[PDB]
Amino acid sequence: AWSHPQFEK
Amino acid sequence: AWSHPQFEK
Amino acid sequence: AWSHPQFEK
Amino acid sequence: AWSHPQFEK
Amino acid sequence: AGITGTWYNQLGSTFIVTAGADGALTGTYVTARGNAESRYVLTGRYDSAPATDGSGTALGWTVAWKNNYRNAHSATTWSGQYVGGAEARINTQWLLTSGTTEHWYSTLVGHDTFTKVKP
Amino acid sequence: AGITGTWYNQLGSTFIVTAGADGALTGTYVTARGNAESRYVLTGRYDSAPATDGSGTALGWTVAWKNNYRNAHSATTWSGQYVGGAEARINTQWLLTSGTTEHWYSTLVGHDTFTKVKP
Amino acid sequence: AGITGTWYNQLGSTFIVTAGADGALTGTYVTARGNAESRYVLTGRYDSAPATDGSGTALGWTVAWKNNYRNAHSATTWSGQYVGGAEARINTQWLLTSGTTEHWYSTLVGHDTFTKVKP
Amino acid sequence: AGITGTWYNQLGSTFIVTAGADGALTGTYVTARGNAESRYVLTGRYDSAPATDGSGTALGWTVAWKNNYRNAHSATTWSGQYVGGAEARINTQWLLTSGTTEHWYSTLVGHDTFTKVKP
Repeated sequence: AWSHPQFEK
Repeated sequence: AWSHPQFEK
Repeated sequence: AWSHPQFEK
Repeated sequence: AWSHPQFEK
Repeated sequence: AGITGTWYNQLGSTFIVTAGADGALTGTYVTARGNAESRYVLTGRYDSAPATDGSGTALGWTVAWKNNYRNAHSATTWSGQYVGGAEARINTQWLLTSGTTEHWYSTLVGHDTFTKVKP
Repeated sequence: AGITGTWYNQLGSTFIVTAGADGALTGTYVTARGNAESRYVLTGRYDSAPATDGSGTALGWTVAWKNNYRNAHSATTWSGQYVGGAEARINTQWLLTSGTTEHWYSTLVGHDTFTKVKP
Repeated sequence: AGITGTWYNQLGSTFIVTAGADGALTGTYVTARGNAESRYVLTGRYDSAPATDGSGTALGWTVAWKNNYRNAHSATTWSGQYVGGAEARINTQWLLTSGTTEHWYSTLVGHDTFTKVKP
Repeated sequence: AGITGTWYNQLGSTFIVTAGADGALTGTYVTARGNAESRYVLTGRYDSAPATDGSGTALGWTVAWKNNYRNAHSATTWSGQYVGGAEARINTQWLLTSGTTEHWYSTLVGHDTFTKVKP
């Protein structure tokens, strides 16, 4: 999930 | 919450 | 739950 | 998480 | 999509949903008493192009617990996955937040499994 | 209602919502990269007649993570409470479900605090 | 208490617990592969004087997913309620947190129903 | 491990924990009133060999809300991650289950951030 849109930097 | 609509019998 | 120990002020 | 021990088959 | 239509949880509630071509979900949630005062608006979204290889189709919806009869000053969201086939199901987890009480102890969590046939 | 407008989480995401007189929420969620491919439809509901004595206004919304650029085969629901005043906030808990993986290990849970000013 | 003994979830996992007079839970959780490398320490607490009128007995426990064979750098907590009778069950919700990834997207949520007989 | 010692949430609660070499957590949780009747046993587990590259150390614990003064017929589990450094924190999500009410609406969810200094 680190690459999911919700968490994107 | 026992009387909340979501859980009503 | 407002009166539960976990949340007491 | 599909390979995590909790969910292993 | 396989989502449009009527679905039943294991507690006697119903919802009726239309899945739009664009990803929209619109419908009515009906609590287990099944009368006029038990009907509430629902709205949400779903993945309108799910993976063909994957297990299911992601979706979510909200009901605010106010209708023209009553107001429970709260809202529930269901987040989950539709799985098709002969025993189609929508597997969900839900969050019920009360508006009236302080936010940090305001939210119940649970789960619902919806089927096309009643329990 | 105090809800209509733009809100920022503590991670750099934005959403922009209109609260309808009827209880409808409609808008756009924009992830922290802030470009076209970062914009997603949101829809939800809120309590359009909250208790005058209570702490806040219950609401929820869904984003399905598909737009015309990309598809993460998943959906997030936020369930929470708007609190007005000089430091208005929307306090939420969220559930992110993936459509692709088996349902029992498919759902992340978290929280977001939205403010009217950026972090 | 009715809690001491062996319990099975609906996925093939087992745990074995002793409920102490003081409120302590101690035992072993065994994932569905059922071998040595599938056994993990569990510890928790329960209500050792539940309401006689109420539905069940509150309890919770933790497994950190490290044993002498492997380490998944994570921990799961189950929070729930034991219900006795002819079809005894422990109804739970769980949170699985990974230690390795950033905290805000680190936690899965789910549910398990434990019975005295296997699925 | 960096975990052993006293930690404070943002609401005025405290806990005091010892992290054993084996993965055990043992201690006392003290609610914000801070008196004798506010002290409860806690037990849990943590990853005693976390990834050196990763963000933190996975852990979880349980409090059953009974002590020799009172009984709230319930249990809370916290699942989370310790992060060290100059501003050490334990980031958690929690599940509070009541034993007395029917299981499907029995569980509150929330979050706590614990620090080494008081709020």
